[PDB]
Amino acid sequence: PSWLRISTVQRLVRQYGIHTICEEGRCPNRGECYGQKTATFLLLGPTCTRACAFCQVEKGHAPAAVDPEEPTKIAAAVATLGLRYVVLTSVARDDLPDQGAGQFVATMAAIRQRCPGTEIEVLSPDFRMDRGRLSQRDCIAQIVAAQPACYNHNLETVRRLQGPVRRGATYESSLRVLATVKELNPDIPTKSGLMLGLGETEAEIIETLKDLRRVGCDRLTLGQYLPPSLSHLPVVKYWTPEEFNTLGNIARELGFSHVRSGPLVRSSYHAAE
Ligand SMILES: CSC[C@H]1O[C@@H](n2cnc3c(N)ncnc32)[C@H](O)[C@@H]1O
Ligand code: SF4
Ligand code: SF4
Repeated sequence: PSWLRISTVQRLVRQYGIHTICEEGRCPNRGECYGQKTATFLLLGPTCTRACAFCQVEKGHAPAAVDPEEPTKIAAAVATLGLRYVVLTSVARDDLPDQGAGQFVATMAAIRQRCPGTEIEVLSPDFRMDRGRLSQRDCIAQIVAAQPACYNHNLETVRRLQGPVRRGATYESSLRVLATVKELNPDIPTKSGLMLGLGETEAEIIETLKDLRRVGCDRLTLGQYLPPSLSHLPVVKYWTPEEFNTLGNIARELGFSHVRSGPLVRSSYHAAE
């Protein structure tokens, strides 16, 4: 498809022994982003045990050990890069009693102590593997209590494609994450993104936007699914820039703000707005 086509961050992240979901998945947007003094740090990895077929994070049989210095190392990187807006995400940690929620909270505290004024957005997993543990709701509540600038949780695809696309997450559980944020503190903006091109139809995309608005999702991103080289999950369709633009407008008309819609968009792209 024709329309689909420096190292100072790269140096520091490599130097502090930390990880960005960014400089891992070779994100077409860095430098626009880097240029804007943002980046997305990946906590609790670098490997994930879940099986999402679209995701380029290295898979592993065992969870990586939790680094108690990861929060402070991220804060140091933020301070040294002079980042103004930071996104924190993580791999799913179904093995941990709090499913990793504490690591977000610690990292946010470390950043605020060292870099006052830097705004922090969270892209969380679903925390749904709750059985006999701290509840999904309380994992979310721990993070919401730290007052992120935005709480992002991606629905990724429409209802029909949840199984093959995100074997291990669900439509309802991910909707619930977004609903829960607004129940706990309606003043925290919420965000969700979808990847297009996996076989979903425009009718289904609209239904999914309506479902997001029903749980009060303030912000939307739409981008194109790009299959990882050895992924068994095929791309079905390349959505055109015009199609993304008309969907972007539809989203705005349904009440989303900070809408970002385009082939190379990801939920962290231009998050600072
Ligand atoms: C912003 S970094 C994480 C998000 O980027 C998006 N993303 C991950 N992998 C891909 C991919 N192969 N193609 C398009 N978007 C992706 C997914 O929505 C994910 O939650
Ligand atoms: S859980 Fe999040 S990090 Fe792990 S595979 Fe799925 S998308 Fe990647
Ligand atoms: S889009 Fe998100 S993930 Fe890609 S570069 Fe910008 S911050 Fe990193």
